[PDB]
Amino acid sequence: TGRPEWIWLALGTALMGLGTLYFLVKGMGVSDPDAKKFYAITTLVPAIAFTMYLSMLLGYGLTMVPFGGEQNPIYWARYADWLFTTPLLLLDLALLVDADQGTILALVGADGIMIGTGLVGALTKVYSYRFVWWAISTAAMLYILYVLFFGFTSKAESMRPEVASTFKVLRNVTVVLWSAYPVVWLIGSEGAGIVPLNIETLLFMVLDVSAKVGFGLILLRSRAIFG
Amino acid sequence: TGRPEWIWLALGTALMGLGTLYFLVKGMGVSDPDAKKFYAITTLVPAIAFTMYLSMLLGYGLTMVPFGGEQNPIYWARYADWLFTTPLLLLDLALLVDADQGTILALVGADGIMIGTGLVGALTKVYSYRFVWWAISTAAMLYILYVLFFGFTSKAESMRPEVASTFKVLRNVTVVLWSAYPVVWLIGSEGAGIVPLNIETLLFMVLDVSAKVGFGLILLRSRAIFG
Amino acid sequence: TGRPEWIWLALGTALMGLGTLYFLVKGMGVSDPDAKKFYAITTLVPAIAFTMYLSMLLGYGLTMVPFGGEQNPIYWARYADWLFTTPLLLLDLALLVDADQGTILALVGADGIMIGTGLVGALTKVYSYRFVWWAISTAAMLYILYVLFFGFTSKAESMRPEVASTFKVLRNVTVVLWSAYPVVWLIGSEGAGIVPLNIETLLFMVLDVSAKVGFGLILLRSRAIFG
Ligand SMILES: CC(C)CCC[C@@H](C)CCC[C@@H](C)CCC[C@@H](C)CCOC[C@@H](CO[C@@H]1O[C@H](CO)[C@@H](O)[C@H](O)[C@H]1O[C@H]1O[C@H](CO[C@@H]2O[C@H](CO)[C@H](O)[C@H](O)[C@H]2O)[C@@H](O)[C@H](O)[C@@H]1O)OCC[C@H](C)CCC[C@H](C)CCC[C@H](C)CCCC(C)C
Ligand SMILES: CC(C)CCC[C@@H](C)CCC[C@@H](C)CCC[C@@H](C)CCOC[C@@H](CO[C@@H]1O[C@H](CO)[C@@H](O)[C@H](O)[C@H]1O[C@H]1O[C@H](CO[C@@H]2O[C@H](CO)[C@H](O)[C@H](O)[C@H]2O)[C@@H](O)[C@H](O)[C@@H]1O)OCC[C@H](C)CCC[C@H](C)CCC[C@H](C)CCCC(C)C
Ligand SMILES: CC(C)CCC[C@@H](C)CCC[C@@H](C)CCC[C@@H](C)CCOC[C@@H](CO[C@@H]1O[C@H](CO)[C@@H](O)[C@H](O)[C@H]1O[C@H]1O[C@H](CO[C@@H]2O[C@H](CO)[C@H](O)[C@H](O)[C@H]2O)[C@@H](O)[C@H](O)[C@@H]1O)OCC[C@H](C)CCC[C@H](C)CCC[C@H](C)CCCC(C)C
Ligand SMILES: CC(C)CCC[C@@H](C)CCC[C@@H](C)CCC[C@@H](C)CCOC[C@@H](COP(=O)([O-])OC[C@H](O)COP(=O)([O-])O)OCC[C@H](C)CCC[C@H](C)CCC[C@H](C)CCCC(C)C
Ligand SMILES: CC(C)CCC[C@@H](C)CCC[C@@H](C)CCC[C@@H](C)CCOC[C@@H](COP(=O)([O-])OC[C@H](O)COP(=O)([O-])O)OCC[C@H](C)CCC[C@H](C)CCC[C@H](C)CCCC(C)C
Ligand SMILES: *C\C=C(C)/C=C/C=C(C)/C=C/C1=C(C)CCCC1(C)C
Ligand SMILES: *C\C=C(C)/C=C/C=C(C)/C=C/C1=C(C)CCCC1(C)C
Ligand SMILES: *C\C=C(C)/C=C/C=C(C)/C=C/C1=C(C)CCCC1(C)C
Repeated sequence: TGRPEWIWLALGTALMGLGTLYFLVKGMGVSDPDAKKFYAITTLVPAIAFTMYLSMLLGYGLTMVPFGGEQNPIYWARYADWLFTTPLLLLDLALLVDADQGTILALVGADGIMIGTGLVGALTKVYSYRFVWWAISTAAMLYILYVLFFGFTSKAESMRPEVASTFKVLRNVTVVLWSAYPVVWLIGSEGAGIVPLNIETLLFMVLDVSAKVGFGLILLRSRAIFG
Repeated sequence: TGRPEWIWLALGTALMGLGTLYFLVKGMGVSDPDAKKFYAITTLVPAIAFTMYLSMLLGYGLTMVPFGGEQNPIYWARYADWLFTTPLLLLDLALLVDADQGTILALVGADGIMIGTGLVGALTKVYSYRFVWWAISTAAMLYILYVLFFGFTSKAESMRPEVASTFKVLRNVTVVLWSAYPVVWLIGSEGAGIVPLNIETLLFMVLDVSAKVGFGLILLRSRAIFG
Repeated sequence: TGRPEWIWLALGTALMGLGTLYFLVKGMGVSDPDAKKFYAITTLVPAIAFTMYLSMLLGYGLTMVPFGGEQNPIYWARYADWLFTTPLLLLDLALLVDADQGTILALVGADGIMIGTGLVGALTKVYSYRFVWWAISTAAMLYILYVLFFGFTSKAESMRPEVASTFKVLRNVTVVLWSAYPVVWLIGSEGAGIVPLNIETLLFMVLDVSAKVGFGLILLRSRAIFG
């Protein structure tokens, strides 16, 4: 239920919160117009994650969903967080590699579908169907990781070595991180109950902090963001 | 009620789904930077339509609304679909004719109002009021079709003949299609019950497929999208 | 409750409505590409405010929220209105002063957080918590007003005198207006009950009309919008 995992929600709230604080301070004296955007996109991610986590901790981001034949606690705020967060992360990778507009809109359009479809599946009352959505959602993710891995990498090979290499790191980091979500979702209480909500929450917590603080850290402390 | 029309929802789900598949494959080997955006915008439309239709078919996109003095099944997913879909269609017409930013924001701003206001009217419990919203919504649509017909046409006359002519086709096609919605809505169960939900669903189904697959077809198979 | 203040909702609906009408007509014969965007952004604000107010008047934008130990009428449509409105107002100030993209995304990202967080607090059932959100929301606002006052002003000093001065006016006007919201919210039925809903509604009404009609008036009637 929504009680014993409060500690993961509390610890995550704190980390995202501190995560925002640091980026804000770190980006204080940046004049480079390029880096400026990077700081904006990257700082906005943990900030949002902060408010969504706090809402899960205080209770607002938790709802109840019946399926299988029981009342299941679903943290919808997770999706609300991701819905705005993932596009930004994507935007970072794109600026860095200088992606085309068509491809950005495609990636972003695909991303909303991944989360929207994911949320839908989390709120679907027919236990069976929940897995269709998971499927459609995961497909969208693969499309995104495909374009990021091959599409972007190829695009980064024309950038100066600092960029090509920083991106590479971020590339591997996102590919590994992003794919853990559909797996965590699948084994957690939202899907095939194989791991308790308490663990599910902890797993997503580590994943969210890594994706919104780690990623930012790796990027914002690189020279790559300077034009 | 929400049962006998399942077949229109199923057939539509299939068409949008196939609609996405084809565009994805067709845009596979496109290198032209212009066409690329076109494929992105146009492919994203049926994809979204796919997920929204599937949700109506599985039951998620259906809700119940009391008014007149009864429980009325309202497919809110239709609006959710249109909310993201219409801006994109508009974006296509704009890129094609090279519209100004002010006019795009205006058209898009007007579009959200058309759908938002339409949805509101679909969820309004006071039977009487439902028609005010329909009115406000239809006004917004007219504003859009006005700008598209005169504003854009004039803008397309400066483009190469392929563009001016392709646009023209799309222009007539959207003007005719878009205006059928406020009429279908008005005579269907969501408004003045003159046609059963079963027909209403079928009518919107034909309209959605034409607007998201036909339009894409006409455009994506034209030379117009190449810079 | 949601009845005696209907007059403020009615009067506001009317003003926003007339507000849109005037801007539409005033921007009819504008050819300047710069001014065009300004008219678009500025006209779209009262239009949205119109639909949201009308929804509060008709009843749709009102909901009930228990907290403190009672049923409290909460006009969520206020937040829905602001959510789309404030970014636009911000966009106006930015175009006028020629702000960077990083700073716009930052301001807009901060703005959504201010409203999103504000709405959350308005729907939070735990009376106590409602004030945390108010706090987080108000912080975001200060961040925005900070950047607008110092950041933008500095940016406007490089524009021609008409712009620098018009902006200045708008600058003082928004700083004074925006900060009245968190105060009105705090003393109204949504926070520390010190003023009845009837007054709260009237206060926000004056504030919304000033922000969406006054601001537009001051700006749209200035030469500043011409490139
Ligand atoms: C700028 C754009 C153009 C912005 C877009 C903003 C918006 C559309 C995004 C929201 C995202 C959506 C996708 C997620 C929503 C999920 C939704 C399906 C689930 C609904 O719940 C959330 C919603 C409703 O709350 C409710 O208010 C109603 C009206 O008063 C009530 O009727 C509902 O019942 C109420 O729901 C709550 O309470 C339920 C409680 O039940 C109780 O539980 C207790 C437990 O102890 C006990 O059991 C009681 O007995 C029992 O009754 C609970 O179960 C429900 O779950 C729920 O809590 O809330 C509003 C969501 C808010 C808008 C999201 C915050 C968003 C953040 C702050 C925005 C920052 C983003 C900016 C925009 C990005 C900037 C950068 C860009 C450039 C990318
Ligand atoms: C990127 C942006 C910044 C993105 C914006 C995303 C978001 C804000 C868009 C959503 C759009 C809005 C406008 C439409 C919402 C309509 C809303 C008013 C209606 C609410 O329903 C939908 C919502 C809630 O579902 C629910 O979960 C709650 C929490 O757990 C519950 O409390 C609710 O009750 C529950 O509602 C469901 O179940 C009801 C069931 O009742 C039962 O019915 C059965 C029938 O047999 C039987 O009778 C039972 O007895 C009875 O109890 C049902 O009646 C309700 O209708 C409902 O099903 O769901 C969330 C919506 C989801 C977010 C929309 C999918 C969006 C897609 C995938 C996004 C793709 C878009 C991208 C963003 C675009 C990219 C391109 C751009 C560049 C343009
Ligand atoms: C383009 C983008 C990518 C666009 C984004 C659009 C979208 C996501 C934005 C919405 C914004 C969100 C943030 C606000 C939502 C607040 C939400 C938490 C609160 C929920 O209520 C609103 C929602 C649901 O209505 C409902 O339908 C459900 C399904 O059928 C029902 O299950 C719900 O119960 C029902 O809720 C209503 O009714 C309740 C009634 O109870 C009754 O009250 C009477 C009183 O006499 C009596 O007591 C009865 O006994 C009692 O039962 C009531 O209490 C509830 O409050 C509610 O009324 O409605 C949908 C919202 C709609 C989408 C917002 C309008 C938006 C406008 C028109 C859009 C214009 C914006 C464009 C996009 C901007 C363009 C420019 C850009 C460039 C910046
Ligand atoms: C519990 C808490 C931990 C959680 C926090 C609560 C949180 C929810 C509320 C905060 C809002 C937050 C969400 C918003 C974050 C936005 C973030 C994305 C911003 C990234 O930042 C990008 C830039 C925006 O661009 P700029 O103004 O154009 O830069 C000017 C530069 O000098 C170039 O000038 P040139 O062009 O002429 O050459 O920030 C502008 C740079 C400015 C010069 C510096 C601004 C000063 C700041 C006000 C101070 C930094 C903040 C401090 C850590 C204090 C924290 C208080 C906070 C809560 C307001
Ligand atoms: C039930 C089903 C029917 C429904 C489908 C399920 C669906 C919900 C999930 C899929 C996600 C979908 C919503 C997302 C669609 C996005 C769409 C808008 C994309 C449009 O496409 C635009 C471009 C993006 O731009 P680019 O990468 O920059 O192009 C590189 C070019 O070579 C130029 O290089 P240069 O600049 O150096 O000169 O697609 C990039 C071009 C790439 C080179 C080609 C990419 C290969 C693709 C992975 C293969 C195409 C897909 C296949 C049909 C397989 C379908 C599987 C799908 C489910 C993932
Ligand atoms: C906080 C930041 C990130 C990087 C969040 C990423 C989230 C995902 C990649 C989620 C993926 C999902 C899939 C593929 C299918 C089931 C539902 C999920 C939303 C968990
Ligand atoms: C799927 C694509 C398109 C082109 C959808 C278009 C939808 C409309 C033009 C809807 C118009 C409406 C009006 C004008 C008023 C009543 C409600 C509607 C939303 C149906
Ligand atoms: C209609 C236009 C404007 C300018 C609306 C502005 C709204 C705000 C500045 C609201 C601020 C809030 C804060 C800071 C905290 C409590 C909740 C509010 C949303 C009222």
